[PDB]
Amino acid sequence: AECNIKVMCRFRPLNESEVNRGDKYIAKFQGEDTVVIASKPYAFDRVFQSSTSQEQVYNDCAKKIVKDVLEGYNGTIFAYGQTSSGKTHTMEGKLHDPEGMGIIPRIVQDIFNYIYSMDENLEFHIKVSYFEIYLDKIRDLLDVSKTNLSVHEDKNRVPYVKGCTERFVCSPDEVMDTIDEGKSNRHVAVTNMNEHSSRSHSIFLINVKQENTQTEQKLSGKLYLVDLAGSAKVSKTGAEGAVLDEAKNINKSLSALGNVISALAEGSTYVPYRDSKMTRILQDSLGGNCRTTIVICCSPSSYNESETKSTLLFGQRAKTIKNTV
Amino acid sequence: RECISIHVGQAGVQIGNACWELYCLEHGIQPDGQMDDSFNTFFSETGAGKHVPRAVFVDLEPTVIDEVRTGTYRQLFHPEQLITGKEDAANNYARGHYTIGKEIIDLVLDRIRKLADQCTGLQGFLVFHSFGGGTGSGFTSLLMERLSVDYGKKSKLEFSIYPAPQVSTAVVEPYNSILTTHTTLEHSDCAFMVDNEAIYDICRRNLDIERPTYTNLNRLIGQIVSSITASLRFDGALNVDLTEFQTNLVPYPRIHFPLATYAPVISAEKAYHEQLSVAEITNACFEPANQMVKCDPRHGKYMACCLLYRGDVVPKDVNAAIATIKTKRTIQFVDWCPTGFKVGINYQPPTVVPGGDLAKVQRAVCMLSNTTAIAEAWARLDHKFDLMYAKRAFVHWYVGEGMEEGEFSEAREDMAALEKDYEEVGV
Amino acid sequence: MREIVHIQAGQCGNQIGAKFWEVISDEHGIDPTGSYHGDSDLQLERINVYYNEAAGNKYVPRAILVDLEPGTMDSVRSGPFGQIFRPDNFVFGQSGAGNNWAKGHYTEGAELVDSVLDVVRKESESCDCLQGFQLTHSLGGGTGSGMGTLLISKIREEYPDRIMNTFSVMPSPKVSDTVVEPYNATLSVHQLVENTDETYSIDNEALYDICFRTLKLTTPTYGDLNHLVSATMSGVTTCLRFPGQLNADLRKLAVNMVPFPRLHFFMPGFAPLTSRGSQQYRALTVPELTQQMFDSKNMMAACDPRHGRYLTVAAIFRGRMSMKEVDEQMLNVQNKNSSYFVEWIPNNVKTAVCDIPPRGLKMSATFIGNSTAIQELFKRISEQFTAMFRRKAFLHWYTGEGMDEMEFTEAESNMNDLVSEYQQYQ
Amino acid sequence: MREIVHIQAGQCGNQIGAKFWEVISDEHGIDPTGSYHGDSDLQLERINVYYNEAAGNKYVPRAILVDLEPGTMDSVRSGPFGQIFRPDNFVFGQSGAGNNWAKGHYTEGAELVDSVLDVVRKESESCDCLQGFQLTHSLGGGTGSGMGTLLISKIREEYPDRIMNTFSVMPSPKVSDTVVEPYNATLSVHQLVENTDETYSIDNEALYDICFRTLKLTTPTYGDLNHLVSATMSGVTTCLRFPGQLNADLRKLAVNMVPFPRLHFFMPGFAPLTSRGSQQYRALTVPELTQQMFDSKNMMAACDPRHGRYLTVAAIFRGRMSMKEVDEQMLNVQNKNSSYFVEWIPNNVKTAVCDIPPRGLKMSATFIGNSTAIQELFKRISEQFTAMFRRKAFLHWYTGEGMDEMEFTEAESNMNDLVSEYQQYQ
Ligand SMILES: Nc1nc2c(ncn2[C@@H]2O[C@H](COP(=O)(O)CP(=O)(O)OP(=O)(O)O)[C@@H](O)[C@H]2O)c(=O)[nH]1
Ligand SMILES: Nc1nc2c(ncn2[C@@H]2O[C@H](COP(=O)(O)CP(=O)(O)OP(=O)(O)O)[C@@H](O)[C@H]2O)c(=O)[nH]1
Ligand SMILES: Nc1nc2c(ncn2[C@@H]2O[C@H](COP(=O)(O)OP(=O)(O)OP(=O)(O)O)[C@@H](O)[C@H]2O)c(=O)[nH]1
Ligand SMILES: Nc1ncnc2c1ncn2[C@@H]1O[C@H](COP(=O)(O)OP(=O)(O)OP(=O)(O)O)[C@@H](O)[C@H]1O
Repeated sequence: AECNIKVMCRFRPLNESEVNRGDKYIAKFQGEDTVVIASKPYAFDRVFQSSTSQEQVYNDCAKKIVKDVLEGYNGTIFAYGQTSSGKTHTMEGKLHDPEGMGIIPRIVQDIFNYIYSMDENLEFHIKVSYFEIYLDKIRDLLDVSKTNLSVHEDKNRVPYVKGCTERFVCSPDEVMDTIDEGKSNRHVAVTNMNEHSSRSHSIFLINVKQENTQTEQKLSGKLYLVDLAGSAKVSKTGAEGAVLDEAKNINKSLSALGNVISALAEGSTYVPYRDSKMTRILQDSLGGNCRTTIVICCSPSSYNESETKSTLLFGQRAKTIKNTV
Repeated sequence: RECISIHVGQAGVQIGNACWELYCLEHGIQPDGQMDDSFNTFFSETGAGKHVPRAVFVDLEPTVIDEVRTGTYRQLFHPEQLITGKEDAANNYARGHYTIGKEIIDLVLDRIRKLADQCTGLQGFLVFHSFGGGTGSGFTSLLMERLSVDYGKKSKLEFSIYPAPQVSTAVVEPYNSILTTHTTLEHSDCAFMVDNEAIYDICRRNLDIERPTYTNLNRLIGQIVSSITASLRFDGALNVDLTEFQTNLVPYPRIHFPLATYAPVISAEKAYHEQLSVAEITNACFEPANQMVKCDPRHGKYMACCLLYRGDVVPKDVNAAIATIKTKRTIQFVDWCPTGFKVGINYQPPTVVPGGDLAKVQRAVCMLSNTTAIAEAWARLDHKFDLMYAKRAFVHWYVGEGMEEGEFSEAREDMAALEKDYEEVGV
Repeated sequence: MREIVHIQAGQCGNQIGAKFWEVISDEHGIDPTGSYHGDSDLQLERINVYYNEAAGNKYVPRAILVDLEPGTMDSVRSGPFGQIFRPDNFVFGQSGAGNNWAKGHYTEGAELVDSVLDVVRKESESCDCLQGFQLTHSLGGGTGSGMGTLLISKIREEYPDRIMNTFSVMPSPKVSDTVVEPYNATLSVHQLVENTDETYSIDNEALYDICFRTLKLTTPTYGDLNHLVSATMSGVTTCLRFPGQLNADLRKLAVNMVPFPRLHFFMPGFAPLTSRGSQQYRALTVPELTQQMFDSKNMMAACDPRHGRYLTVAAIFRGRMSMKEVDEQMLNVQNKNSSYFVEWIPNNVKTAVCDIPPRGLKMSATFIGNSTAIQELFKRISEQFTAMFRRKAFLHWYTGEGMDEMEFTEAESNMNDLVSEYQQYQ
Repeated sequence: MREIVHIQAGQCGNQIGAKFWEVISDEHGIDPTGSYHGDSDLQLERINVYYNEAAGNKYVPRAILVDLEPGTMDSVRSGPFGQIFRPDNFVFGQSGAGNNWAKGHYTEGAELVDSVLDVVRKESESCDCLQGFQLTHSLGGGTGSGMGTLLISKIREEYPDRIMNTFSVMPSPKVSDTVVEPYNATLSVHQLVENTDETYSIDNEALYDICFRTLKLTTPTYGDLNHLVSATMSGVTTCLRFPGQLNADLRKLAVNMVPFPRLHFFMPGFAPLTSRGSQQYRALTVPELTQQMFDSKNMMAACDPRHGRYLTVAAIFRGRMSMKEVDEQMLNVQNKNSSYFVEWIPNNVKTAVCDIPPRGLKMSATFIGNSTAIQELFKRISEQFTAMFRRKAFLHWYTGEGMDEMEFTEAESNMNDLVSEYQQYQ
């Protein structure tokens, strides 16, 4: 009926550039729910500490959404934070290794391993697509010809992506091939703060159309596994040339995501989902029937303290929002 | 004893239209560029019977840089100094700092280095800009970062133009003023401020100019900057160089925001019906009706007051004048600086602009004051910014340039940290 | 140097565009033959921003005149100023749009827009640095509404950074010259709000109202209305065409007039608008122009501004004038009339003044305004849309060009969302 | 600088207003074209108090000419001075009032007064500091009586501090030009006493009496009567229009002529009023003017002052004259004639003298007087009211415009209360 949007926090270890600069470990935790930064507790639903691993985050963050989205509802998981925080590491990581991989392939293995446990008569039509937002253009990742798709509303006025290559998959190994094909197609540039700087908002949708042959009750569960880009200060990164133009549309979308989160948290009237196309496809996640859970990957260094605390204000402002499930 | 100037934005170049009009007039330099040691501070000799300013005009919009190239001052200005852009910053602090800023600083900062090596006695800098548009706000903070790291030890005289308290030419400039002050606090050695409705109000009441345009404003603004540098250009009983302003008015390295004022602001017909001495012009410069910013001094306290006089002024009567200021209780200094007074005298009086509005006087005062009265302007300027920032008004343009939520918060807390110092020193 | 490529689409867009070149050519002192004969050299300073230099001291405008009816080009070509345009820019089909949005957007203009896009590339690459695209079209009919938004999509696609300026002439129910007005209007604004950054909502009902009340004309032809709309186009670009005490680029207008990216629907104005009888009985002082600018009846849109509030307004002045009297009038119009201005913005006014007035007039002004009251134009069009859409009348003529019913639904949702957001900040 | 916005309502108010601009324009040396050609520079000193500066050294009066019959404006426009007025001020309906108070106050003028109020705001906001509203209307008929009091209510509502000056031309039974005189008069004064601060009760019977006895005219047209009423309007405002040894503002007249707020119904006068034959046989000395001023027959109202007593009188003089002879005549007219002056006020006279006489005349004077004898004008109107109201004749034409019988009762009570209070201080 109604549920709370679940805000969680995660911190990485200090990277090479941070420890070589001599950044202080300012992260202090009072339990696994609150973090004390600058003598201020910032409460979240689950603060994953700096010593957490990949499996430890997935078991508590996105382990429940597998059962929720397959029950009949829709899910949405997406990471927020500045660049070099570990959004690409936490979500994608390195998909070949079982331990080094992120939340996305663990979601893939858990759904298929769960479905094999079910009875054979429970039929499952699973179609998957993969696309990104690059220069404010919906660049498909599983296909190269389609430069920009168009946003369309469903039968009951809910926005989706028309023309996306919804590849019908059968086995989980085929899904891993789709991610590797899409991971290579993702526009990723080099920066001093983040060498693997994802310059686009990659969305990896799992549309599990599920129906039992005996009862004939048809259901569908959309699971939006999104990896956003980092809110990069140009003074620290030094974005110049082509990557400077990439920084425009990135922070435009992240600020627009901050606008709708600030608009919906205060209980505003309009909630401008139409501000950016990134906010459009998230409209079903924010103000729909989805049990949306959000993690934020934050850097523990004092050098990025300004952008880090703003990520916590984005998080705690998102904590007061409730979804109409 | 030289000091090279730069002019950013529409306000900066419009100051340079009138400010250099009175510099070249004071040294007998015609617009052609020719007619001993007085003009060397702001004019270099070119071969034989010719002068060139140590001036640089930069404006990303080409609207008014070419106006000087086709105006009356064509021969005086070297045409390579008149640097121009290709497209406009358009009232965006970010656009003049990152996109359009970073394509022309490579020309002008290395060109400013050329005038440095051409000079030998470079005392410091004096920039001209405004916090209104993106040019005066964004490009200056970008250039000040690269000029500070290049030299550092040299001084910088920031003659900014605030947005007025209720009068205003635009809507987005609170974002410009709060962002450019976040960077200007740690870079500028001296930050002189000017207001729009105050200078409109001064010439209306005292000078009796009911319908002024911007060219009438810039005449006396250049007179203010000409007054502080007249001690370098001419001899006097007690000369003061540029280095005195840093040592006398900056008690702490963060509070470096003086307030400028000028007197006697008297028309041509009122000069005959009013006697001018040092006493009445001294008291005239401290009252709120003649301050260049809309802030009353009685609400705060004067931390320091540098009194720079011109023309025939003896040194014994000024000591009587400042005594009356100290015993008058409507204005009161801070206990931590009881001898908050510096005197400067120049024998050469001010010069009248032909066809201007001001009148020739045998003596004049250009008083600079570091005080806590500017904290009221910071608060109301910071207060009005909070309403637009709370609703994310006009944020989609700046973050579309590349910025984010972060530096707005750094600009907010930096302003509170600045005001934290003013309430501290106001004790 | 901040060049401007001009687009004209539809019969109305070609008519206001044709008269628009008539006005500014007289401001620059340009002959109908194209030779320059201006008195002041400042006219020839920024002549490149709308013209291109040619041999024999001749000039040609960068006017891409688009249509689907060849009769419109013959009227422009045979007009007083048809000879100045390049003959190559006249790209036009054979069959008219027939007042169908889907024809110009999918079948009729879709084959022709590819030829037009090559001419846009020709005029753009010849430029030094173009600032924006000044487009003129009406949302009534199929040509300006359907093919125009298609052309805006391609230019916005190739130029995602330039200033997409449009002058959308949108009528009201008080003057319903076409039964297919809501489908042409509702589908056109579905594309404009997502792409463009300026939308000057001009209404024919308001334009006729100017001619009777303040202009006092007995027989206002369309050419009289085109003279008024041309005055607004020359006013907004006056800063970047001549020297001025405050030069505001179109980007510098867009940064102040657009507090949120979707809220970019404006309402223009112009003054002095005096009759022949009231010429000598009116003072040319600045406060007289300001009261005519902010006059609720002197707006060029059907929505009265008193029904809502201004998010942000601009006043581009022309001619010699004191800045202090301008600042007081910009100050006074928000003190006493604070109910008509939102107070969560501290200062809702933008000022600008050029040192060259219009030809023949001593002083002038031009108004821009993004009001919350403008939503009623979208509300009444939605009422007309839902009135005809509830029984699906005249929709089958759109299905022939492949357009589906969901595209009408997506346009109506984006239309109704635009009404709600102006109601938020009211 | 103490500006004055002028209002004209009704046919009589437009006629006396039209001739009023004719007189003072000649005092200031203003052409019918509006260009200034005066000899003395003092005329151009306070020209702003009734005019506005325009280009080409042209001037325009701040005259808001209101009516419900368009024929009245055509006569004023075609007159000797119609070309000086602004064409925008002529706000007028299509159908006349038909001599009904309720039409102009509820149906006919109620829709038109909203348009007129915007013009009052236009002329007021253009002023520096307005002092009061000089209104001219007759209580006979529906336009001046009904719409005029409605317009006074709105201006008094928005301006509760300015001086509401009115010149109510009220007829007597001796000249009964309309059967609906008492209903128009009784209902109009119900609003005037509550709102206004000056009410110059002028009567047509007294005005004709001036032409025969002291002026000695064979065929007194209405224009001859308008010349006399214009002389009183120019006399009361002469202090605040030219330099003078004693400058009394209209507020400085209202403070002395209004001992209680309801007792503000006056009785004007003017001198020298000499015939063509008696020009050379009359001395221009000051005592000759004073005896003509306080002459009981030379009052412009039907009520003789000998039947009551003056609460307070004023004498605004014009031209060069000794103050001592003025003070003696102001002294002597209360010593011997003390029966005609209440003695619970010690000094019932107000004096004032300007240093500029009328054009063509060497000296002049203007009289104001608040007498207890003025109540008989209200008494006889009440007799006519109760004569027709006892059987309710012609009241059904007022019920059609929503006016109820109790409003006639409330007007009659406030009318009769006004008669009792002048009887108190008699
Ligand atoms: N102010 C003006 N409005 C005009 C003028 N011509 C038309 N219009 C108005 O614009 C409305 C529609 O604009 P258009 O005439 O251009 C119809 P369009 O050419 O775009 O389609 P088709 O002619 O069917 O190919 C139209 O109904 C008028 O209300 C004009 O010359 N001036
Ligand atoms: N001294 C003058 N008195 C006039 C003049 N014209 C009319 N009157 C007198 O005033 C009386 C009524 O005044 P009006 O003529 O203005 C009637 P009004 O126009 O207000 O109503 P409607 O004409 O019915 O719309 C009228 O009966 C005359 O006795 C005039 O020109 N001069
Ligand atoms: N006192 C004074 N102020 C001025 C003058 N000219 C401009 N200003 C102020 O400067 C402010 C903006 O300055 P700029 O940054 O130079 O504006 P700009 O160069 O036009 O910026 P763009 O819109 O991007 O072109 C305005 O709000 C004015 O109030 C001047 O001549 N004198
Ligand atoms: N928790 C972690 N433990 C160890 N290494 C990490 C962790 N998080 C990030 N890293 C390192 O950071 C590198 C790149 O970081 P990543 O690309 O995830 O930053 P990001 O926040 O995704 O940047 P973007 O702004 O592009 O999203 C990885 O190759 C990885 O080695």
